[PDB]
Amino acid sequence: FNYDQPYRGQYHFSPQKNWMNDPNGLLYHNGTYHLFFQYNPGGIEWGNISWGHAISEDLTHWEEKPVALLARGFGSDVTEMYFSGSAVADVNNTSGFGKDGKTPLVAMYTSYYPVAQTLPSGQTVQEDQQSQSIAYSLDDGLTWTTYDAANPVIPNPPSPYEAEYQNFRDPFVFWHDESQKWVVVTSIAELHKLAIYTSDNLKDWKLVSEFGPYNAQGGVWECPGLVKLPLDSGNSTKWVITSGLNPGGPPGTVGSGTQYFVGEFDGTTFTPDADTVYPGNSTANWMDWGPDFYAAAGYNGLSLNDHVHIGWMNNWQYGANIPTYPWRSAMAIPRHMALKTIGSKATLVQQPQEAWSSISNKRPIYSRTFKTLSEGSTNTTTTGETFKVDLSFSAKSKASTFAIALRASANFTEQTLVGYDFAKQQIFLDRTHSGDVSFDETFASVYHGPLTPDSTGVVKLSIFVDRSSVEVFGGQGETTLTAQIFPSSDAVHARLASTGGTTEDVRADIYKIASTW
Ligand SMILES: *[C@@H]1O[C@H](CO)[C@@H](O[C@@H]2O[C@H](CO)[C@@H](O[C@@H]3O[C@H](CO[C@H]4O[C@H](CO)[C@@H](O)[C@H](O[C@H]5O[C@H](CO)[C@@H](O)[C@H](O)[C@@H]5O)[C@@H]4O)[C@@H](O)[C@H](O)[C@@H]3O)[C@H](O)[C@H]2NC(C)=O)[C@H](O)[C@H]1NC(C)=O
Ligand SMILES: *[C@@H]1O[C@H](CO)[C@@H](O[C@@H]2O[C@H](CO)[C@@H](O)[C@H](O)[C@H]2NC(C)=O)[C@H](O)[C@H]1NC(C)=O
Ligand SMILES: *[C@@H]1O[C@H](CO)[C@@H](O)[C@H](O)[C@H]1NC(C)=O
Ligand SMILES: *[C@@H]1O[C@H](CO)[C@@H](O)[C@H](O)[C@H]1NC(C)=O
Ligand SMILES: *[C@@H]1O[C@H](CO)[C@@H](O)[C@H](O)[C@H]1NC(C)=O
Repeated sequence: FNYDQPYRGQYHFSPQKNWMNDPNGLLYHNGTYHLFFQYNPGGIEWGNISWGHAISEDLTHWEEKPVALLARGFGSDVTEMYFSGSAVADVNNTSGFGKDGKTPLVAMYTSYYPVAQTLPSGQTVQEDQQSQSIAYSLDDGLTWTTYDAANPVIPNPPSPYEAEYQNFRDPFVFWHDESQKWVVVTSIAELHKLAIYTSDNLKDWKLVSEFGPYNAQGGVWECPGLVKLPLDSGNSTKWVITSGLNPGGPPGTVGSGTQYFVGEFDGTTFTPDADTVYPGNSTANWMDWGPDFYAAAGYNGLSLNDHVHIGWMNNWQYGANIPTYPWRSAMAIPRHMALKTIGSKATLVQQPQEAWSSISNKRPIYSRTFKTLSEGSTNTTTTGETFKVDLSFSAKSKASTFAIALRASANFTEQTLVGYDFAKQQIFLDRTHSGDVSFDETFASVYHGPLTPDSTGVVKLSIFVDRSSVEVFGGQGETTLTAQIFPSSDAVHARLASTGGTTEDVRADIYKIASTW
């Protein structure tokens, strides 16, 4: 397939054609990273929701595969859609789906039923019901069989939330080694609370606890996850819940976004640390301070120091309207997950997880150092559309702001600015003049996230630009900002900008990135 379209991320996953949303079924198994995703096999907007499927060996070079779970009744009246969920390798055959020595992969997902019906299990479902169901694969995730005999395995929200039958979704299931049980986290979306169940067999589930609401509550809760992450460089660990909400994303944004909670998990209950939850319903721990990072899900099948989340690089506010063709939506750079103690508190730090040496050389295409970068702009350099920029500079700078102008037209009237506000100690990403901003009133905006300098007073930014995206990793990765952009074909220039004064101890390096397709 030819992936050379305007706006087509060359190192971000997108389907060849049609609509994609949430990542699903993230599983590393037998040297393969599976990427399933909410997918419309019949169109460029949301609908006919199925699990699409791609694979890679390195989170970088994706190969799209046949649809894994195809909306039941696709091509006519749809009777069941395959909403979001997760996947595991049932290596001990606890589910009994194994056959001829081959052990099964098992997906757990929300069945969405557009019509009232009686299912092959004998269960009866209401119009627009959401329930949790399972499927299995005996060919390493290539084809799938739905558990028609018993689905759904969790028909109803727990008492007293039976009225929430239409909003009960996004099961994240995993093996909990310590309690020797399967654990699943689901979202009672409208009530901003998660319900946790355990099982010995992936089929029979027992309600064990509920979590929330805490912190951000300005939208429905979706895509819960729970994982144990290393803290700093010793032996200590913490458990982390990631969950999205739509709308009510990070400050300065309108629409969806991803928050997190740091705490402990005993196999049944997640206890948030006292300092991870804040009075009220607004203040939160943001996984990403930008507008385009949602439905972030974690990989099953990875060890303590190797955890990876994948997020959807779009926003529900305007996601239907981005000017992409023949596909719509991409996933963000996969995110390595860990904790570091920053300012006396356990803080999520992400690292851009792709096989960068396979597509990007360590010889920079552009390299400069300035003991004192003059006020104003440097001369133009050409970057093309796909590149990484590393910047470092002194927090002691005299300037108001230091920034790079990215994906800019020759005269820089079109450009995306990524920079640092010295007084406020904030990264900013200004996409107000980034290109096509015509499709939503809230798109042409400036975004901000907190970033303190390191111990030596050095501020570091690592910036990834692809055909329709900028991702900023600040510091050690404690602050990320993810934003789509839609620049014109000539928008391949860059320069540095020191506003209000000079910038001290500047290092800028730009590295070309090649296509993964
Ligand atoms: C969910 O997916 C379905 C696909 O299964 C999407 O529906 C399709 O939408 C596209 C537009 O993107 C339509 O494409 C048009 O097709 C025109 C010709 O249509 C006739 O010929 C088709 C091939 O034989 C045939 O399938 C189609 O039948 C459909 O419409 C009939 C009404 O006339 C109806 O009686 C049938 O039941 C059936 O629904 C027609 O006879 C062509 O002239 C256009 O150029 C254009 O390509 C498809 O026809 C749609 N396919 C179907 C099966 O309906 C749907 O949009 C998706 N939903 C969402 C929300 O995205
Ligand atoms: C599959 O079965 C194996 C063996 O019964 C389980 O591995 C055990 O895990 C416990 C706790 O982590 C260890 O103390 C044991 O040493 C392990 N057993 C052996 C012999 O290796 C495993 O937890 C089961 N589940 C999955 C999904 O792998
Ligand atoms: C958040 O709190 C405000 C009061 O500060 C209240 O008006 C609003 O209803 C709350 N939001 C939710 C979802 O409870
Ligand atoms: C930028 O560099 C070009 C090519 O080296 C040069 O012609 C120009 O004078 C430089 N500065 C200006 C004025 O933009
Ligand atoms: C900048 O260049 C573009 C053409 O690429 C043009 O449309 C625009 O008017 C120019 N802006 C100014 C103020 O020169």
